[PDB]
Amino acid sequence: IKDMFSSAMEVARFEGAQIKTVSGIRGEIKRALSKPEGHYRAAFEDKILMSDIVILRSW
Amino acid sequence: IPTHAPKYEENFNPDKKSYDPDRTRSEINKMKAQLKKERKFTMKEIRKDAK
Amino acid sequence: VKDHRYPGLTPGLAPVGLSDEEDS
Amino acid sequence: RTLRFYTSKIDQQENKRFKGDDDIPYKDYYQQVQRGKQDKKISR
Amino acid sequence: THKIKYVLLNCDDHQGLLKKMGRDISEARPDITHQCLLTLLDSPINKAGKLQVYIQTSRGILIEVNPTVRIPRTFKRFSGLMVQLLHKLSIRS
Amino acid sequence: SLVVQHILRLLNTNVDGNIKIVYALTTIKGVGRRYSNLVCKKADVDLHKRAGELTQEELERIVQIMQNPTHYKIPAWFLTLANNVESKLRDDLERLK
Amino acid sequence: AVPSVQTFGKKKSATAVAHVKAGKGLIKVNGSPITLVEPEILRFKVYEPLLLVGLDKFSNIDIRVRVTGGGHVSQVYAIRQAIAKGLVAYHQKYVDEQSKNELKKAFTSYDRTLLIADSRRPEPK
Amino acid sequence: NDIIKSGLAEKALKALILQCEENPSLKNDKDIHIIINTGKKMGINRDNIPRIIPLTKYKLFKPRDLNILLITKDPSALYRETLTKDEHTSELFKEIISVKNLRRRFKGSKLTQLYKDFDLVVADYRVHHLLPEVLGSRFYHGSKKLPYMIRMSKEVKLKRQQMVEKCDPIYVRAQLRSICKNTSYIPNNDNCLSVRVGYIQKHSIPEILQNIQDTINFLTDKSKRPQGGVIKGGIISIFVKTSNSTSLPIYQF
RNA sequence: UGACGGAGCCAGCGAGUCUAACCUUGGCCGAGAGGUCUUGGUAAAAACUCCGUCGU
Repeated sequence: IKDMFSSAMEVARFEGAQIKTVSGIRGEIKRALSKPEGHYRAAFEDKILMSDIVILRSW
Repeated sequence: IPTHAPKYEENFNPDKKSYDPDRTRSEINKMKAQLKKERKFTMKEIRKDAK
Repeated sequence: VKDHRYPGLTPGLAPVGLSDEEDS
Repeated sequence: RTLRFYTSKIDQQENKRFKGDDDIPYKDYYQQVQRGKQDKKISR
Repeated sequence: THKIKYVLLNCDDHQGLLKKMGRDISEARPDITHQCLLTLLDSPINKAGKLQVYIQTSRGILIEVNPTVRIPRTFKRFSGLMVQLLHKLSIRS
Repeated sequence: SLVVQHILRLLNTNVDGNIKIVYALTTIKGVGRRYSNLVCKKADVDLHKRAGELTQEELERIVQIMQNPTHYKIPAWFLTLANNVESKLRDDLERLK
Repeated sequence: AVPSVQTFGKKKSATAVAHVKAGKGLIKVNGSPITLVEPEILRFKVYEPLLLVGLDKFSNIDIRVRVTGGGHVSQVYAIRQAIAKGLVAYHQKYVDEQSKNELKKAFTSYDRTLLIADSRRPEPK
Repeated sequence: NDIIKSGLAEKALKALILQCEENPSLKNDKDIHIIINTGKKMGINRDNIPRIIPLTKYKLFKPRDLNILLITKDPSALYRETLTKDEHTSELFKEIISVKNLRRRFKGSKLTQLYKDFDLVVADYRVHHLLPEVLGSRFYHGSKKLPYMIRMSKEVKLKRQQMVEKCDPIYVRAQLRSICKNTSYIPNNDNCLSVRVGYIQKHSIPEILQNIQDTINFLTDKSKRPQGGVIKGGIISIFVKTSNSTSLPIYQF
């Protein structure tokens, strides 16, 4: 995933955070990619599409 | 037979580092190394607090 | 000049002129 | 060239590596266009 | 070698320290190694390119000495080389 | 009983006579094997020759080719922030506390 | 129908299918003669059967070998196994069984791999 | 020839030339392109096949000047041997590579390096349509290094017969001289169109102005179809710009 | 027990209407949203066998 965060330090805070896409596929923030900054890896219960938008609900 | 002189640095300390000719090169190397430490230590602490 | 396999040959072929053929 | 030159080299060769007991060494029309485009985009 | 900086242990300069490591000060003399490595490289046979030296450190280190080298004559520098030699594992011209 | 038949300086470079003219000339900086081959071909010097066997006129011609490539129509192609990042990291670390 | 027999040789993933039919000593590997089989260094390996039982026997048969899979070496071993098995099978079917016995004895005398697959199956210890 | 007479075209190019010297950001911008606003939709899909515009009065470049890469049909042994041995084309090409040799050796970051080192890319028309996958997006985006198709030999292909394979050095050199001296353009399904007309520090202002007239004549001349005469319905306007500098008008309808 | 180039040639897993850049220069249309084109920079089978060259 990209454009959720700006730097790897931000991803650090939200590792394990719950996420979902528009379609309703749930997921989790696994780990922060070293390159490029801010990109991270997530595992979803089913294969997501490119057209989907991944959303993290925060307060 | 040809004869050559040894090269060495008096008061050598392996913990201390190879003297570098260029002060700017030495200084920036110092800064990069400090940056790598603090990114790792901050990155480590952030994860633990999040957990 | 035309090649039935490649219609792209006919347009955008380099024109060849007498000055070009003559050696420098 | 001169013979004197060669004699200098020959003597230099005889005089010509620490030896014996020696030690190691110590140590504006354009700008009118640019605004014109911006003004058109702004004005719209 | 041992850190104080790191210094080649000497039978005379460092007698209290070596007692701490518990090794007998009698067998703490690299000067004999200096003297031998002085005479050997300085003999004509070395100058004739027919002599090569190896050193077997008591700890078990095997050091090869290229015939070319010219070790310093004063003992103090020689200590400087060896501590460098043991740690970096090599010396360059 | 009478039958009559090592180093050279070229463009401020010492070139070994024993090496072939093309690969002997390659040592000069800015010259490739292809470029040296072309320079020899233009100079009308037999590439099979060794660098020592060159005559004066051939070496002068090679120099002229080297210094005036365009005149002989040689092809053209042959011719602080880290501290700021550290400060940002320090600010983030202190704030985290 | 012309007499024909079919055999398989296998080595690692390499598999070779050989058809041996009545002919004139026209032998081909993947649609080319044997002499062009590569790598050159191992070519005599593929020649091992031909030379052992003598070229005279092959003078009355044609062999077509089609090989797929594996690398160079395994391909060569598949080829030689297929050729040997096909020769023996044809000699059994449409020639005397005495020659069959002679062929088998010569081959198993040189190297048994020509007839039995060499499968290095795992063995725990 | 009206566009030459109008002083505005002279004034714009002088302003543009003064600019590239002054502004650091334009230090690397060397080419002058003209942006032509066709009135209507030309209707030709971008086929990525350059079409040469003959510039009669002056020559933009000579093949000796540029790095030329030649992409040939497999096998390249015949073409490489023929081009390399012949004196006329012996030094003409920086490198000669077959399609498969190109695909295998260069991939990823190597493709970018190839883009920098070579100034012109020319390929046999047979293998041109394969290049877009091999060369990549960098070559086929922007049209600066878009490959030019060429023909090795004057032989022609006929139905139900096999084309005889030959390499004709003098014919090949004839095209590359035409390609380098003359400018080219690529149609697209929109009003806009960009054609290189000059190189800064090499071409004087009258030469660029003359070249622009040549581009306008060939491109509006219906008699030159299909290579020319694609701008039907007149030209609304023309601009002049470098790669990074902005558009300076020189003609408006 | 090299480099460059060319030539020959050998696998097995793998099949979701699903598979995949970024930052720019400008033209035109559109009330807007935006659409299209143009443009420069940045990132992104092998071993093996044969032949030719250099040479440690």
